[PDB]
Amino acid sequence: VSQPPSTQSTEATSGVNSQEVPALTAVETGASGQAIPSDVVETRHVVNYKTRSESCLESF
Amino acid sequence: VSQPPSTQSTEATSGVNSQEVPALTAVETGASGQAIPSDVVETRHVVNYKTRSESCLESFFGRAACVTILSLTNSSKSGEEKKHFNIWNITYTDTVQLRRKLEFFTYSRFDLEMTFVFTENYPSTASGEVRNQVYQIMYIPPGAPRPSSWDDYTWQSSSNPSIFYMYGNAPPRMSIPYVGIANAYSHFYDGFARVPLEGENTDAGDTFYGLVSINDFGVLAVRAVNRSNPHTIHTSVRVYMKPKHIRCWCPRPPRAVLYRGEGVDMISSAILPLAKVDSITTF
Amino acid sequence: VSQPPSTQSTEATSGVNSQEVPALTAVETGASGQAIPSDVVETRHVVNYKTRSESCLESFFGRAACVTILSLTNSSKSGEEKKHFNIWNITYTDTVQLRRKLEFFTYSRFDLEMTFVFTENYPSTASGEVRNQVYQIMYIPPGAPRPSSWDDYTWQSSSNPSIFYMYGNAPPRMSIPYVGIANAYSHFYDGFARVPLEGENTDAGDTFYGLVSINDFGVLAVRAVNRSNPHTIHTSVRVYMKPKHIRCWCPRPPRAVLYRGEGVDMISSAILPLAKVDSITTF
Amino acid sequence: YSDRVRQITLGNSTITTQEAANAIVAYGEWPTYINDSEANPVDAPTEPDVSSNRFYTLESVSWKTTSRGWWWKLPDCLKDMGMFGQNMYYHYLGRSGYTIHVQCNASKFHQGALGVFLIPEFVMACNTESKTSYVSYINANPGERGGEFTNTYNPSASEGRKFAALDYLLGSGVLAGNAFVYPHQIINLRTNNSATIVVPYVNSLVIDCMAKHNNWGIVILPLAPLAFAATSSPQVPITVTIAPMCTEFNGLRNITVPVHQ
Amino acid sequence: GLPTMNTPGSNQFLTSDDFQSPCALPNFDVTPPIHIPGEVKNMMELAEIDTLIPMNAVDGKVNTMEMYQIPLNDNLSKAPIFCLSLSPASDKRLSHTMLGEILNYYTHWTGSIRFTFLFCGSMMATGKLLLSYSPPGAKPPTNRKDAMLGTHIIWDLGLQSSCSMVAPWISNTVYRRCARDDFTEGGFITCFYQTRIVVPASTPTSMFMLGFVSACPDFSVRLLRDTPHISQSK
Amino acid sequence: GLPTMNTPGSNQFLTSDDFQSPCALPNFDVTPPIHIPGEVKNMMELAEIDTLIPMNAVDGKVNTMEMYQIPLNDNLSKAPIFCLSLSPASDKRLSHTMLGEILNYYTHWTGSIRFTFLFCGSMMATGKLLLSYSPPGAKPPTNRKDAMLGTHIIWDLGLQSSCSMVAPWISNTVYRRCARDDFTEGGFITCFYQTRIVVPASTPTSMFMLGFVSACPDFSVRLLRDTPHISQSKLIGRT
Amino acid sequence: GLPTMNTPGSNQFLTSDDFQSPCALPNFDVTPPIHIPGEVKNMMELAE
Amino acid sequence: GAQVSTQKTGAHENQNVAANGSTINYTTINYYKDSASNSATRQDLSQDPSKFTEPVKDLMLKTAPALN
Amino acid sequence: GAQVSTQKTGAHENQNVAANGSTINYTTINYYKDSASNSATRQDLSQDPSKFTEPVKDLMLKTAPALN
Amino acid sequence: GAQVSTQKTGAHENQNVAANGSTINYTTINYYKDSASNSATRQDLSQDPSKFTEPVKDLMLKTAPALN
Ligand SMILES: CCCCCCCCCCCCCC(=O)O
Ligand SMILES: CCCCCCCCCCCCCC(=O)O
Repeated sequence: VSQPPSTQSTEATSGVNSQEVPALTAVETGASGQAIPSDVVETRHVVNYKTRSESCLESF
Repeated sequence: VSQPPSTQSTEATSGVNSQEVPALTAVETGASGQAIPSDVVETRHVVNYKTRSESCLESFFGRAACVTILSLTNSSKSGEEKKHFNIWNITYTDTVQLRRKLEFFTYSRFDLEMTFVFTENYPSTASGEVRNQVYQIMYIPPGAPRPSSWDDYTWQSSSNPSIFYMYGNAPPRMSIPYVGIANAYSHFYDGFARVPLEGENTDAGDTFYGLVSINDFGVLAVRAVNRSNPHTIHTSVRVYMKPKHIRCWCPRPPRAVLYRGEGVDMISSAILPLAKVDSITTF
Repeated sequence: VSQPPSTQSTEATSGVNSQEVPALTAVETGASGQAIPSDVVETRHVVNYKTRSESCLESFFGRAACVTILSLTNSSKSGEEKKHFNIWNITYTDTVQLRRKLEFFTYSRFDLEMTFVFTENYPSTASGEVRNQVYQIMYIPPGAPRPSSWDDYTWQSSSNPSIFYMYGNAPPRMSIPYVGIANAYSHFYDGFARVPLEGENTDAGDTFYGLVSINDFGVLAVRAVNRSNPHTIHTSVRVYMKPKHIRCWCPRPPRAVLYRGEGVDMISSAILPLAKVDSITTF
Repeated sequence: YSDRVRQITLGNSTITTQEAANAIVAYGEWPTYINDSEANPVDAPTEPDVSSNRFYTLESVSWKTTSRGWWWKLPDCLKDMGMFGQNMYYHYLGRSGYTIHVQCNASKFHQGALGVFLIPEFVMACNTESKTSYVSYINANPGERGGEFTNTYNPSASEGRKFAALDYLLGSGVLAGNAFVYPHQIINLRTNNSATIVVPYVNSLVIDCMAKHNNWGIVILPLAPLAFAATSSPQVPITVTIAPMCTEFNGLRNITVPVHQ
Repeated sequence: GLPTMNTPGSNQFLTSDDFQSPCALPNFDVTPPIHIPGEVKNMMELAEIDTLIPMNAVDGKVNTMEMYQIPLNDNLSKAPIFCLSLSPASDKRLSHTMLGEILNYYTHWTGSIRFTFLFCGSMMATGKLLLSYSPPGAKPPTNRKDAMLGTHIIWDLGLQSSCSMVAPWISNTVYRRCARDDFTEGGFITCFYQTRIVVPASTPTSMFMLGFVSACPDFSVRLLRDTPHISQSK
Repeated sequence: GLPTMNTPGSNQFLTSDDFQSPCALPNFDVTPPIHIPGEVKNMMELAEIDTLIPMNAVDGKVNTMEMYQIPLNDNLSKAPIFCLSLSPASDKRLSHTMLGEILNYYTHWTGSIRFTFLFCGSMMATGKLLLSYSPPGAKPPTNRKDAMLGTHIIWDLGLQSSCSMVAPWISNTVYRRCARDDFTEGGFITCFYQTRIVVPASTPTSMFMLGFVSACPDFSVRLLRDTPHISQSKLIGRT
Repeated sequence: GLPTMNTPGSNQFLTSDDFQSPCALPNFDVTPPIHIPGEVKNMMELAE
Repeated sequence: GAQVSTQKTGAHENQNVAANGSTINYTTINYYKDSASNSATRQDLSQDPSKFTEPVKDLMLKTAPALN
Repeated sequence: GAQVSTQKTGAHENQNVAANGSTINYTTINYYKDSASNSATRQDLSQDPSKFTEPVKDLMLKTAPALN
Repeated sequence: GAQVSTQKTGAHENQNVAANGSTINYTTINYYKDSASNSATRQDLSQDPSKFTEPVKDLMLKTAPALN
């Protein structure tokens, strides 16, 4: 008996003044963008207990 | 294995002439008086093995109440094809007894059991042989397409859950897990669905107030599944609900008067809930 | 292995010329004779493997008796609308065989199994096609609201337990836990519900003497749930009861004569329970 | 160190009462901030503690011998406050607990009593006989100026789109005598000059939009009639002062400006 | 196939049934719980809250706020201030208090009941009131002497305010029926002046007191029933 | 033999039933599996793929390829270039994207949504675009000053042609309805020029941007429902 | 789920039937017993 | 948690000792929450006939004269 | 994976002890994947009336003047 | 050969851990010879979005310039 895998949690963050910026990318590459809220704005720690069970193909 | 907790047992006591007497207190503060019989009179020891099982919220709300009565008609008349199809909003407000019990709490979380009971008759002045009827109960979550007719394409139920019942078998039943988008269902919503802004008239928001405009739990669509017969059949479907696995918060007084609609609106002809007594000194 | 204890075996004995004579006793003492065959006659040694099972109180009261016959009528005639439902006082006094067995004891404690049997016919001289009928059995405990009609709001049953039975399915059934107020049900009440106190009526108590005045177990409310049809359906409902897990106290003789009402009243026309014998010397 | 004397300091303001009933904490729970384990919004919250958690005095009302009662929507009455008020308009979401202090002084020769009740979700009936929940935003949310209770219900739609409330049924069909199930305290002019009730944020949600929903309302009723020996018309003020507690807000937008009149 | 035999009770619907049933929405993800203040686990937690008694139901005060106001006066009286039948479920004035409304969903009840009273008059006025409960089956306590024979306390008005009289659980039965049967009668509750309330100069002479009722924590209820208080159009 | 009782629900058919059933073909030999590239285990794996949104669904471009092209001028303008309602199933332009479509089979949803914008102008064209998201319960932004108060990112056009903004899950609720609703308001997404696009001589002065939409990793859906994007005529057998 | 077969004797009401049944009044607190003298366990004690 | 107990003997030469055979046992499983739902109780042949046939303050021996 | 728990006391089930042998127990097996499909949960008699009857910050005791 | 597993959480349930108590377990027994006759499979909840969202031969890190 164990907890099922959850969707992505949010790490708390702060403003970033580095030059390595994940919000700037290319799609020419065939890849999707990878940014999440913690990459763009200041975020809080959020514990995410939500589970993608309804969306499993067996459920669909 | 152990004995469940009982209500308070009275301990034997005796007369008291102390300076600390519970009978005299104050209720200016929000507390209730705390006195029990042993504080007022001499009492005997009483062993109390009685409990409060029936007043547990799980027991209080442990019955399946009727919620609504829907009606379908199986008819060959073209003017009645529309009657093979009946869509009801999901609600608990159609029947007053269940509503008052739920109205005791401001918020709640529960799973819901739904049971349906079917009954039928000929509404006509003449009857004759008709094949056994099958009924389909389909849930259409808000945002899902509604059928335009008893025999439309949405009844194929590719995603919408639905149940098929043959009249005469045991009344159909299913469990619905808690479905609120909130962490609890609200029984009250002291607010508006949207905020009318400066660039709006001053009557703005008049129809957006209350639980009524905020909640939408979809609809239940019920139809005859048989094709029409020469002898009309009227079907009455009773819908029952039983909250289970229930927790509640923030108690409220129950309503003393008759309800007008789904909100808390009062009836001007029925705001007099109490009986008269001939005098204050009449027992 | 809890081998059931048998009734006594008979010890073999010889005749004696002893001064100890168990056959000569007194009953003035308020006790039965104690003699058994081994005390009075020469006897054989008999091993006794027989037991008293059918006589255990649990077995004696182990069958479901018909208690009452209720009736319903489903008809389109307006004068019959009131006949769609039947309100029955909960009681066992409608049936004599059961009262007589229960009245062997002054007090009893038991759980109760209730079973119902439905039967139906057309009371008319002209039958026709009618849909399967469904019945609702609702328990309305003391002080709970009564329906004014077969289709009244009280049939919502949000707390009152109820059974929905489709005709032809297995006879409906349910258990009732002991619900007495006292620690046992009494079958007798030698008293009045209240003491008349200088009430200016020397006949006071005439309307509130006996067991009836102290018993209110609510009513059983039974209705057809179907709407009216062109062909009337008459339904008989039989209520059966089986006390279970039963203990009793303070035995008394059974009634020898016909009952007149719910109390112990006699009809003067039937106070002669014994047959005549031509002579005391007739075998 | 008498129980009747109480001092509460929040932010940069203080309330001192020489005579008060023991303060009440609704449901036994002190106001808190949202724990990470229950957070709904993802963005970093703002917690303007000193600026927000400052007692704000509301315009007082007069208690007359004919008064039936007064009421407020709680976060709404504070929308006219500088800080906190602006935060409700700048942030979509917010949470706030409150310290509610009600004062009404009188000499020993006065009688009467005010029950103060805090009603979670104080939903009220409309004054229209043909429509349900028919109340305009503006009439429903009067701001600092509170509403009043009446003796009789007279439905009718300029008066229709307004709340109306009987005092005896508390505006919703519930007898006032059971108002006591709600967190409450009583100001008895005889023994108690003031009441203090502290409430946690209460909702089905951890945080909500304060421009749309009022999670608490304040109900004050003259449970015992006001009276005085030689005027037959004593006029004693009632002052209500409230501070937010443990507040926080989420999201950020061009300031929202509601429909007003 | 495993041989089986359906017993009576098959294919029936009981509103009190407690059986398992298939989920209409398999694998549904239930919104996580949060802590919410004010959790209630048992209705008796609400029965124990002191709520106001609509003691005054005289013509002109029925269904008005004044129903909760019991008059007191400086003038001398030997009369009962008030009289109440102890029937929390069926009495006209008690059935609608919170204790009453919860209780009206039950068929039977036990335990003691607390009656709490508070004086809202001037600080300047003093006096003593007799709060009394007499068990049933005897002449109603229509005067002070009978009030003294029953269970009673004296409420001495001063700095403190509220005074609680407790009607102990005295019954022959284990439980009392909610319905007002003769054999259910709870007894009589009265209040009398023990001494005249004295009002000093330039102090109002008409005074009011409030009364409240609540369950003591030895209180319980039995079977659940539909409450007779609510109705609706068909 | 074994005493039993039939409970409510007996002999019913529920389309969401999960019960065992006898096999019509006992001992049938099922073809051994092979690995096939591209296995999907969850619908959310598709929800997270950037989809091109038909944002410019304006008359004359609706249902043409041009609906996917957001026009941009070098000429200075203070107007928004585009605006969307962040309501995945009710905004008609958004509701037909793969994200919208997966969501059209669900009643309720959660999580942040990413918006990615690709500039397809000349290499010689430069400038800056402002992308922003404002939460609900507010005046929709009408100009850049309002855009600046909401959550925003400034995208410097340059070697990297694409950037993104994330509309974070800012909601009072845990879930929002997919279904159009007044309470579960989406919020607003807009774009304004931060500065004019500067274009040199003999270089296109009118260029396009392509917007894409996808789920973030914290995204979830909850109640399967029929999707009102698909219809059919009445079905009658053996005609 | 579990394959079953109804045997003769099914769906019948025997007045001497001794099977379990659901309770209409669940979680009921039964008035506790007290000692009452004169308890009878078997009808034969009266026959004697 | 099944309860196993013996059966009442039937016709097939069941020695009355009821300890003869392992096939004269049966199994009961209670399924419902309220015990009121249980089948009838186990047989109890314990009896106290003296309560009714010879209650007495001064115990009498049957072989003694009843009155002395 | 069955669970066993005590039945509620009936007319002749025991003393209120609910400790009168194994015959007063019952067995439940969950047959569904979804917890919402389970029968009603175990009765919880935990209670804490003070949340509503004595929600006071200054924790005064009963045998005391309320006002000092 | 019964399988015992964990149920999906309901309203009056344990915390979001979903691994607290025995009351959340349920039992499944397969009755038929073919596995095709079994009830639906257990949720996998396993995913690999990179198959469709970033199936790139070359390695890119999130904060890395996509092109260099
Ligand atoms: C196939 C039939 C499925 C039936 C689905 C019923 C949905 C129940 C919604 C929740 C009940 C209303 C809650 C509330 O208003 O507070
Ligand atoms: C769903 C219908 C439930 C019917 C319950 C009826 C109440 C039966 C009470 C027990 C019988 C009275 C006691 C006695 O026989 O002396």
